[PDB]
Order: sequence, then structure tokens, then C-alpha cells
Amino acid sequence: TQSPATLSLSPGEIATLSCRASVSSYLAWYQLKPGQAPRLLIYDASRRAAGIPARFSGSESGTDFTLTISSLEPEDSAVYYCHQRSNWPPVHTFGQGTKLEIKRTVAAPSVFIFPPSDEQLKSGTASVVCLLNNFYPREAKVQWKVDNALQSGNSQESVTEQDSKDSTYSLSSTLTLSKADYEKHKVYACEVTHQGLSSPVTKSFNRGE
Amino acid sequence: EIVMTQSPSSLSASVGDRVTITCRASQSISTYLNWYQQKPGKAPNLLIYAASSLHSGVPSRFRGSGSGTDFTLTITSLQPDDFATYYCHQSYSAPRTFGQGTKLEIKRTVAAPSVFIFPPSDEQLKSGTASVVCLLNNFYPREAKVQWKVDNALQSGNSQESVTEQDSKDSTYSLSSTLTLSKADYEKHKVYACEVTHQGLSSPVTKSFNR
Amino acid sequence: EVQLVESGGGVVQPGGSLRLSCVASGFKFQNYGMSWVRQAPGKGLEWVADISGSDESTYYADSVKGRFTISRDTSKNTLHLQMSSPRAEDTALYYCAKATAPAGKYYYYGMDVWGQGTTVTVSSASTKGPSVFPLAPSSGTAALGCLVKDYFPEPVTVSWNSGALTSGVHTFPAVLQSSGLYSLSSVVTVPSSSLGTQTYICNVNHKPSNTKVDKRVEPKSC
Amino acid sequence: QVQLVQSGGGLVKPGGSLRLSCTASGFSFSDSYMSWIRQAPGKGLEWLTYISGSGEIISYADSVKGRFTISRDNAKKSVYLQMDSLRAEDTAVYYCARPSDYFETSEELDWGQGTLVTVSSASTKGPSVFPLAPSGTAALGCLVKDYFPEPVTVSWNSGALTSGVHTFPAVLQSSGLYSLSSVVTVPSSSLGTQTYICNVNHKPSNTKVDKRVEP
Amino acid sequence: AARRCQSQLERANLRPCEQHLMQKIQRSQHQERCCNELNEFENNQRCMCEALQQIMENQSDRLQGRQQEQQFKRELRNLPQQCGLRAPQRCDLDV
Ligand SMILES: [Zn+2]
Ligand SMILES: [Zn+2]
Ligand SMILES: [Zn+2]
Ligand SMILES: [Zn+2]
Ligand SMILES: [Zn+2]
Repeated sequence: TQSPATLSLSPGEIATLSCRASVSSYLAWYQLKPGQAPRLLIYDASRRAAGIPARFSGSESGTDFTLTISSLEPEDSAVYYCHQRSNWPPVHTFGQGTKLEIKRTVAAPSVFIFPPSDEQLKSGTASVVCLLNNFYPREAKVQWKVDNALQSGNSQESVTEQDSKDSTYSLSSTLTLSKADYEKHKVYACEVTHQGLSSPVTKSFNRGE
Repeated sequence: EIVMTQSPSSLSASVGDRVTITCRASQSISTYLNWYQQKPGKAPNLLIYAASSLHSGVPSRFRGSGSGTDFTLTITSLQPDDFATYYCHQSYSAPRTFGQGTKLEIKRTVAAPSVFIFPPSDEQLKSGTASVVCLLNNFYPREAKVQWKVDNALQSGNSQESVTEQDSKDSTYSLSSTLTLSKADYEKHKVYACEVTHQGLSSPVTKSFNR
Repeated sequence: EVQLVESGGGVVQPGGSLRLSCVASGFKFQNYGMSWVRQAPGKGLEWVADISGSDESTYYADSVKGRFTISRDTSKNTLHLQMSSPRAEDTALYYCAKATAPAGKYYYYGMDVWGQGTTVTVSSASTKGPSVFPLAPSSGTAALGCLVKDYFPEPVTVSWNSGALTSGVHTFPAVLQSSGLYSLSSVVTVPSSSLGTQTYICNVNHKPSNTKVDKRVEPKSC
Repeated sequence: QVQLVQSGGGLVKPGGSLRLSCTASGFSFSDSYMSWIRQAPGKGLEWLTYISGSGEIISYADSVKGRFTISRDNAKKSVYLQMDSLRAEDTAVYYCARPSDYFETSEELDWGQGTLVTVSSASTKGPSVFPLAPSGTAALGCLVKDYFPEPVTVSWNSGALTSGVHTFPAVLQSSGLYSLSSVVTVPSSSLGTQTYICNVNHKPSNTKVDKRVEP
Repeated sequence: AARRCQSQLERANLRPCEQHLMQKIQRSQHQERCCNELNEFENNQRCMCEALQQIMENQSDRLQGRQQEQQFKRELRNLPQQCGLRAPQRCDLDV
């Protein structure tokens, strides 16, 4: 077992993670950054891998062992896993993980709407994309409106992992219609709500203009 | 105590020969068997430890082998400096024990001893004791029998032998046998002789004197 | 520079067979134990198998024993994982990993070098390369992008202007559409003042179907 | 660079007590076992006892258990052997030994200079020198008899005669006194035309003898 | 022979030996296990040595100074004997 599953802390604060060790075993900690191979931080429950700064440290207290990161930096945004290997015959178990969000000040999204390309329309399908770029916190609502009618179940959205540098998220919402259904409507809009917006924002286009 | 039993007790060989000494332990001692060399008047020098490992500075001609109860020291090509006494030694369990040792002598041609008998001096007789000395000079091998006869009667328990180490020039031994009596006993007999038996002699040799 | 480069990922039918490979360099491969660790979509790391660097003995997780086979080449610095009875639960990214401590040690110091990983999907669905559609800018900061639609299995890789354009690029995780095909977008913010003089091309690659695509993204002339 | 410097020993009466000491440098004395080994005249090596670095592990050979006591002072880098209830059998040269490493199985490697221990109820006595008179080559000698303690020195014509000389090792007699013989082999012709004298020297008693050896 | 020891060491759980030694220095649960584990190298001098050396290797970073290093080495040399086993005659523990 690993705790806490989620964690959100400001830069310069102290993060402490812990797993409940289950006879004799060797304990390790790994960092999984967005789009990168896992990286060994601590091994044998308190020893520091080469290249790892003293900011990272580990310890154990009976049936529990912990990882601590002291001068938290935006680079520390990642998922952390504890790792236990029994003695021979080797059995490996990993914790469920800990997603570490690094806090920043509120950043409102820049919103963009893209009509379907004419090349896609020649394919018989139509995708309308609404982009929300470089915002924090991660909470955000995106409502699609077609001829001012609220759409419901024809949109999938996708959100990036927290950027390692600026600590922002980005989000795309894709409204997908048949070419025929797309060609029958005039106005297309996405409405964005966010803590950094005094009032919901709307980006729209008229098909053909 | 773990008894360590070396064979042979003595061994003669020439420069260039292949020598093998064996050591048998009273019980399984695994590889905890060591071999030492000792020259007279000097402290032993370790040759081999752990039954196979050469100590630093020991020439490669020395080799050890064995595990359990039976062990062997080998000298592939004997050298002039290799003539000495050799001991095995177990450190498997305390108390530790050396084997009885194995003396490595120089080989050469058989040689009969020159025998000489000496009566006791008159100066000695005035003190109340009589010593009769039989001398064997420059022979080889060491194996020799010295038998004292007083009026044709074989003596027992009143003589002591003493031997030398191999001579540098000729590699031979020399031995002395001393028959000690009181003046009283000495003058109650006429004929004193020592019979010397040695393989280099076709027949036993007797040197006698009459008081 | 220690390197582990995995290969062999793709789609395999349930009950089929698939062989992963991992080419090692920069160290004495023979003197280290090696492992396979996987990560299922939306889940954490899960150990798959170990092979010893001293006797080549093999060890498997209970959820895998009897269906996978780990091995290593003696002439090549190469590690393998054979999947003989693949199930849907085996769909995951598969990592190659090097033991920290050399072979022959009783102590264990984790895994200090990991490969980039290779993606394995267990299903009966067919391989399909993507269609790449532009997301035209504007019509301050502008945004354009690349819509990569209707492919199977994962993954696709997206660069911009052959890697020379990296700042501002956000490539979103793929979403599984109701059709069973995957789609994603790659966007990038650019200066609106130069949209008429700067060229923008997204380079898309889908290895399972040998698909390479270059689509220029331009402002639409209306 | 290892040095093992022994001291003590000497002459003692049967039933008496002696104390041998050994001082060591050039290694980690406090981590090393230490042992004592002896060698009686003309006999083989006899392992006696050892002591661990801490002093908690001690072993004694069956021939010595109950009579000797080994001890050590790591601060002085010294190891001791208290020898009690001595017997004539205990007469030997006693060696301090250091092992090759710091385990209980490590084999003896470095030896002290050795200490002569003599157990005897005898008193210092000078020798009596009697001739061994002649009767191709002839033989003659000198009998050095009833002396204690060892050693004695013997030459012939004060170093002028060396070839053919055999001075035998001394034997210990039932009386507790020593005796030896020195003999020389010479041509029969030279006898009457040559004077032979043996020079006997016994330093402990301050005795010098130059006995003639006539037919 | 050398490979056979390589494999035996990978299979060994010598952590209780570390614990027994550390609690022995602080002043059994771990000695019973440690001695069973060391027994796999009994009367094999090269391999018993390598086991002792790997315990030193694993503990080098965790000791706070030379004096603590020497005290740990001393206790380690006595561990086979305290288990009823033979130590190797020679074994360099200077890591
Ligand atoms: Zn409409
Ligand atoms: Zn009579
Ligand atoms: Zn291969
Ligand atoms: Zn002669
Ligand atoms: Zn304990």
C-alpha cells in the first residue's frame, strides 16, 4: 500500500511519501516524469542513486518507509513509486503510486477553436477542436454549443500532464460529427469556465466565414 | 586432538628429483591444512596454506593438494636449498597439531663406515667411571646397528648414541656410541668390542680391545 | 552512456505469440541481472520477470508464470521476452531494466537504467495507419496543430518541422474512440505576427503500419 | 616489518614456574590471535596454545592443559605464557607466533626469536676432558663429560685442525649432566710427528681446558 | 566453482547477519537465521570469504567513521566462529 495517492504542494515545501512494507526485503523509490523512463532515486531504503541531489532522502520505521523531498521545485512534478523486492526467490511489488502536483499561481487558459479541415470533410467526418492552453488549476469545464444548442455526448477531451517548467496543464475537447450533420449547422462554440476567468469565455465560428 | 600423520619420516633424493610427502589427518579437516619448511636452528617457514595456496615468495616448484583427510606436498624439481625438514599442520580446530615431520636428505652412493674403538683413559679410571667409545666415520645411509659385547656378552641399557648431520663435502654421516661403566665393573672383564652392522658391509665388523 | 533500446511492440491476437527485444550497450551486459517491468494504461508499474546474470535462472510474477519467457543472448547483448499466451490484461507499455548491483551479490539495489519502453496491445482488431488533418491558425499568440485520427494500435509519435520546433508543443495523450480506433492532437503556440512568412509541418509516424506523414499547417485563405 | 621480541625463560627446577613474554609490532595486535609453539632437542614442532584478540577464546594442547596459562595485554601489544609445575619433559625452545590474518583459523606465519627453557635439578658444573687415544688413517678425540648447562665449544690446535673433525651433539645422561665427544681422523704417519690438542671451553662455569691427546 | 559461489551468494539472505552484528554492537532472532545462511558456505574458504566481504561491502556507506569501520570488521571476523563454523584462514575485508 502507498499513501497518499495524490499530493499538491507549493515550491519550497516538503513532500513526504510512505509505503507499508510487507520477510527481509530491499526497498527502492522511482520517479516517473511525464514522457520519460523511470528513474531510480533511493535504493536499499536510504541510499541515494548517483546524480540525485541531497534534496531527496529516504528512511524506514518498522512496517513503513518514506521518501522526502525538501526544496520542492517545479521539476518534481511526477508520479512516484515505492519498490520492494523479497530475498531469493526474488518477488517484486510496486506501490500504487503517488501523483505529485506542484502548485503555482492561478493561470487562466488561452482558448482556441478549430473548424474541421476541408480535407477531413472530404473524408465524410468532421472534428471540431477546442484548445485550452497553459492554465492552472486543472479543474475546468468545457460545454459545446451548436446553433446555441448545448451538446452532451459527442465530445471527448484529453489533458496533458503537468508541465515540468511552468507547472501548467493543457486540454483539448474534440466535438466529432458526421460530415452531413456538420454541414447542416451554422454556429459552433465552446464555453470555458475556470477559476482564472471572471466570467465564462466563449470562442465560436460561423461555418463558411 | 586431531592426529596428523606424515609419511615418510625420512627421504633421500638428488637435485632434480620429484618428491612427494603425504599427510593423513585423524578426521576430515576440509582444506585447513598447511605445510612448513624448517632448516636446523631456524624457525619454520610457511610454504602452503589452505592445502593448495602458495605463500608469497615460495617458488612454484612447491605444490600442495588434497581435501578432507589425505594431503600431499610435491616438489617438482628438487633444488639444493630444498633439503630440510617438512611439517604438515592443521588449523581446522584447536588445539592445532603439527605432523611428526619429514626429513629430506641428500642421496649418494653407499659407503661403509670406518670403525674405531677407544678404551677409557687412565685419568678417567682414577675418578671411578669408565667410558668406552665406538666411532663410525663417514658412512651412508644413516641406518646402522652398534652392538656392545663385554666378554662376548651383549650389553643393553648402558650405552648412548649420537649422530651428526650430513657432511657438506661428502654428504655422509658419523656416529658415536658410548658404553659407560664404573671402574669396578670395568676391571672385572677382559674383552670389550662393538659390532657394527651396515648394508655397505658384506659382513658385520667387530673392533675389540683387551683391558 | 548506458543505453537500453526495446523493440518488437505492436498488436498480437489473444492466444497468439509476440517477442520483445532489448539491445543493451554501454556496460558489461553479461555481468548484470535484467528485468521486464510493465505499466498498464492508467495503472502503476508491475514487475514481469527477472533473469539472473550469474546462472541465467528465471523468475516470473504469479500473474505471468507459464505464459511468458525471459531469456538473454550469449553472443549478443540482447534481452528477450516471449509472450506465448497473451491475454487482454497483458496490454501495457513494457520496460527493459538493468539491475543496479552486479551479479553474485546477495543485496539488491533496485534497477538503475530503464529503456524507453515498447507498447504491446492484445486484441483481435486490425492495424490501421492514421489520417493527419491540419488545425489551421487564426483567421499576440496564435495556435495551430495536427489532428491524427483513426489509428490502431498505439503509439504514434509527432514532431514539428523535424524536431526544430519544440517550444510550445503539446502532444495530447490518445483517446480511444467508440469505433475502437485512437485519435490525438498535437498543437503549438506561435507568434501571430509571422503566420504569413513561417512554415509549419507536423511529422507523424505510426510504426505498426510503417506510416510516415508530413502535413503542412497553414492559415486558410478565406 | 613484523617484529616479535620474546623475553624470559631460562633455568628452573622441576615443579617450579617460569613466565615467557612476547612483544609485537607491525600489525593490528588487538585483532590477531597469538600462539606459543615449542621444539624440544631433536624433536618435532609441538603446538601448545593460542589466544584470541579479545582473550575470550583460549585453547591448550593436551600435553600442557592445566599447567600453563596464556594471557595478553593488548595495550602493551604483548602475549604471555605462565608455565607452572614444569617437568624435565618441558625443556625446549619456546616460540611466539603470529598468524597470517585475523581469524581463528589463520595459520602461524611469523615467529619470535625463540627462548630456551631448561627444567633441571642440576647445578652448574664444568666439564672433565679425557683423551681418546690412537692405537691408512687413524682416529683420536676428546671426551667432554659431566657438564651443565649447555653449550661447550671445542676446537683442535686452536683452529689449526678442521678437516676430518666431527664434534657430536651432546647427550643428556641419567645424572642430568651432558656429555659429548669430538673426534678427528688423520694419516697414520703424522701421529708421532704431530701434537694434537683439543681446546674445550665452557662459558657458564668459566672453565678452559687444553688436554693433550697422546697414543 | 567460482560460478557456483556466485549463484549461492545471489540466493543468500545475509541481512540477519548485518542485524545481529549491529545489535551486537548496540549493546537471538537474527543469529539463528544468519547462521543457517552462513552454513551454505561452510568449509568452502573462498566462498565464505566472499560472503563476509559482501557484508562489508553492503555496510561501507552506513558506517560513520574509521573506528566504527574497524569495530564492525572485528565482529564480522568472529561471526563464523560464533555460528559454530570455520572462518577462512585469509580474507581481505578492506573495501
Ligand atoms: Zn442547427
Ligand atoms: Zn660387569
Ligand atoms: Zn536474440
Ligand atoms: Zn670423517
Ligand atoms: Zn543477534
